[PDB]
Amino acid sequence: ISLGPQVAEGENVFGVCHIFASFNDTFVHVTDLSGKETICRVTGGMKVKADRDESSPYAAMLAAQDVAQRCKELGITALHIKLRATGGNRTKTPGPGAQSALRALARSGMKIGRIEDVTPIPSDSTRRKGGRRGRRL
RNA sequence: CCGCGGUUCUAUUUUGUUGGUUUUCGGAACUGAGGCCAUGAUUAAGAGGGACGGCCGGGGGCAUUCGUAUUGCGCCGCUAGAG
Ligand SMILES: [Mg+2]
Repeated sequence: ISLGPQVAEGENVFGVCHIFASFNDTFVHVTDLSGKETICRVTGGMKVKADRDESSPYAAMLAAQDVAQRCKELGITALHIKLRATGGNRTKTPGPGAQSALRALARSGMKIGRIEDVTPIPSDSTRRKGGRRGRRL
């Protein structure tokens, strides 16, 4: 009770932290083991007011700090990790904010379980956007 | 190839007293059974065709099945951002 479980000191409570780090944003999202219920979702957009640093490591660590204090306030100790890129037909590698957010989560008084990749990997995707001649910059 | 059976006509004769001439008279017409031919087919192209045996291949057509992804929808969660 009191915004927390009745777990003993010897046992730790396990959550699931989806880190959807794409380009131009970074989502850190803590849920239960099934993922049905969500505790807190913080993203770099609500921590930098520049519209350019949404995927910045400076904003990513701040977002991870907020979900860390919220998890500790809710009495959550151990936390699995599910790293996710944009996926689909689009880019399959995680954005810049993934490493800073993960480092912040470890150092801000949290425990780490298993790390897994939940990137959407198609067997063979649809027509990816851009044209056959690519994005001419 | 060689001989033997097997057909139709015809240059000439002088069986010079005319007549009839036998003129099979000479040869050329169609044919059946034989004998002999060492009897008669060059080989099978590092040419080809086809057959035969076990394979082999994202080769083709039809049918069937599977995969996550994308999009949308319907529920539940939490937040003011998302892109
Ligand atoms: Mg250029």
